[PDB]
This record gives sequence, C-alpha cells and structure tokens, in this order.
Amino acid sequence: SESLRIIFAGTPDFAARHLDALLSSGHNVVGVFTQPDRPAGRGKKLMPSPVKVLAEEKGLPVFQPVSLRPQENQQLVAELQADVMVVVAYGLILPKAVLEMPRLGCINVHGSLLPRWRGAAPIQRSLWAGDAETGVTIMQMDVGLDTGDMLYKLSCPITAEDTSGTLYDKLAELGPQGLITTLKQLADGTAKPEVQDETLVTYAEKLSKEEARIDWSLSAAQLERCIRAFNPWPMSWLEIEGQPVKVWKASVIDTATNAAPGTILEANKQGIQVATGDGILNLLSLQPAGKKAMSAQDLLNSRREWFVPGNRLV
RNA sequence: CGCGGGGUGGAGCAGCCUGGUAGCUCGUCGGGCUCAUAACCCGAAGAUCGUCGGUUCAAAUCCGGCCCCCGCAACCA
Ligand SMILES: *C(=O)[C@H](CCSC)NC=O
Ligand SMILES: [Mg+2]
Repeated sequence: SESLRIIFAGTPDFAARHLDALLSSGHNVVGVFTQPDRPAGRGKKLMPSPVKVLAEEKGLPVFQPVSLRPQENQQLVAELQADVMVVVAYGLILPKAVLEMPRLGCINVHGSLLPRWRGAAPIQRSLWAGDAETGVTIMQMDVGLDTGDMLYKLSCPITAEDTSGTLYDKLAELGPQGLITTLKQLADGTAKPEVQDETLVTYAEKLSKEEARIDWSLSAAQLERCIRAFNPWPMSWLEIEGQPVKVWKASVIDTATNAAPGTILEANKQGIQVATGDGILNLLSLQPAGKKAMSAQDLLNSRREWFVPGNRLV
C-alpha cells in the first residue's frame, strides 16, 4: 500500500472539486499546479485561483509556472518524482518531456464523452449544440489536444432547464468519482485503455462575448440554447441604447413568422416575443446593465419603450 | 490606485443638479361593469427614501463615514 504520489494541475473551481476530492479521498498529492495569480474582477485586484486557495489551505506545494515549455519549469515536475499527474481544467499545455515524467504519465478529466467535444469548452458546447447528454472521461494524455486514450467515462443527460452552471455541477459529482475509480485501476494495473474513433471527433471551441451577442439570424432554438449554454459566462446579451442587456431566460414559441429577424412582435407580462431566423424567441428574464435579472414584466414596467412592437432590435 | 451605474410602499422606475410639494407603470385587496376576461373603470391598504451622523425652521434632495448590489474590463478553459 503506497499512495500514488500525485501532482495535481488545475485552475478553476471545477478543478478544486477534484483536488479537494483526492485529499478527502486519502491520496498523496505531492504538488499542485495552477495559473499564475493575476488581475481579476472589478478593481483588477491580484486574485489567487480556486485551486491554489484550496492548496494553500491544505498546506500543499504550489507551482505556478507561466509555461511548461521551459526546461527550468519542466524540472519542477520531475523533481517531484510522481507516479501520476492528474490534470483538470488546466490552461497550460504539457510538452512531451513532461507527459513522460510521471511513472504512469498524465491523465486528464475531460468534460465530454470523447472522442466527441475534444477541446476547451466541451460542457457548454454540448449543451449549446443540442446534445441530449454529456459527462466526463478520464483519459491518458497524449500529444496534441485531448487525443489520448480514454480510460473511464460517466454520463448524465442534459435536461432542458440546465445552463452550463448546472451541467458543471452535475459533472462535479461524476468527475472526482471517475477520477478516483480510475486512479485505483491505474495503481492496480487493471486499467483498460480505449482508442479514439477519429470519425466521431468534434471540437468544442472556446466561448466569447461576440458569439454571446444575440444573433437573430439564428433559429429561436439555437438561441434558446445559447441563452443557456452561455450561462454563467459570458451570458447572452443584446444591445439597447448602446447598452448590454443580458438575457437570462427565454422560452421558444413555435409559430413561424416572416417579419425581419429582430422584430419585436409582442411585449406583455408573458414575455417579449422577438422574431428570429426561424421561430419566435420569447425573452422572459433580462438583466439591465448595473441591475439584476428581472422578468419581462418588471422590465417593461419602466422601459416599455425599449421593446415597442414593430420596432427592431439588432 | 482600472472606468462606471444603483439601493425610494410588495415589484420595475421618476423625483436629487435648481432643498418644502410621495409621482409613473404594475402587484395586492374591495367595489363597479361585461356572457366573460389575463381587459376597463373607481376606491383602499401600504415608504421612518440602505445606514450613521452634520448644516437646517425644514432634507429623498446639499456635506462626510459606513454596509450592500450590478455593468464594462479583467480573469478561467
Ligand atoms: C481546457 O483547456 C480543457 C477543458 C477542461 S473540461 C472542464 N482542459 C484543461 O485541462
Ligand atoms: Mg425596498
């Protein structure tokens, strides 16, 4: 019985779950790697990171290499003589020298059912593209991008009310659980790797505010998904008087229209119906810059002029 | 030292600049009316204006300290 010496590499809260998990699970995390502290969030104050914060607390060795391309840095890994490196939501890329350093190499917890949604935003993209389900996949990291053999998976269906925040939460339960279970297999040698079927390969491009800016050209349905896939970030928004209004909730009304997309059709307690490339999107919850999310009703009771029927939104 | 908006009956807002004067659009309850209504009309309840203190005959308004909320940006992948 020797706990696998583990190097953990992660940044966001999603990683923190996995780390906190390994610890409470009784593993030996020799070192932790995150992104270097930076300005973040009104005031641009130097903020730690979700992962680091947890580490500091647990009194774990932190390593914040700006990159792992540099020899000096790649050494920080090998100097730890680890059995395996668990990677989860880590910005930095891992050079071949590093992937080979751990006795068992590096394994990554990917938020998608590979080979599908290889990339940076598999969670949001899955929900965005309409997928019926999603989940994690613990993989042996190879070279490139999420190309390594897959060891373990766990799936969960995507409801129709799930945002990306809720999907993250759901996978924050499966993830660790899958990670642990796989690490034991790795330790016992009972790991049974699979190879990726290149035909079923789709990539999950990162998110951006531009893509978030509501595009009425798109079907009401694609937007309905955006409005949920882009939550909590960046949040589907539309511009009103050179102002960003974030759209939190929007149902889809199924009754076609020939009006030019962006055209407001109705505006009542039931929501603000707007024409789209196909179908009519029905804004139910909007957030006026500097305010909170509110109901179409609450919003119309003071900005009725923002959504008058006949007018058009861009 | 990053830029910026906001905290007023239950809800969304105006009122502040140029001190007195409680507004607007709704919700709620009662009544009126229609075949009926989520529609209209009339009435009512309901706010020590975020908090503490100062000027003041008098403060939502002008001055100071504080707590809270949000937008950009930044950040995470
Ligand atoms: C980011 O580059 C990628 C997505 C993580 S899935 C939450 N993996 C990082 O380790
Ligand atoms: Mg109040």
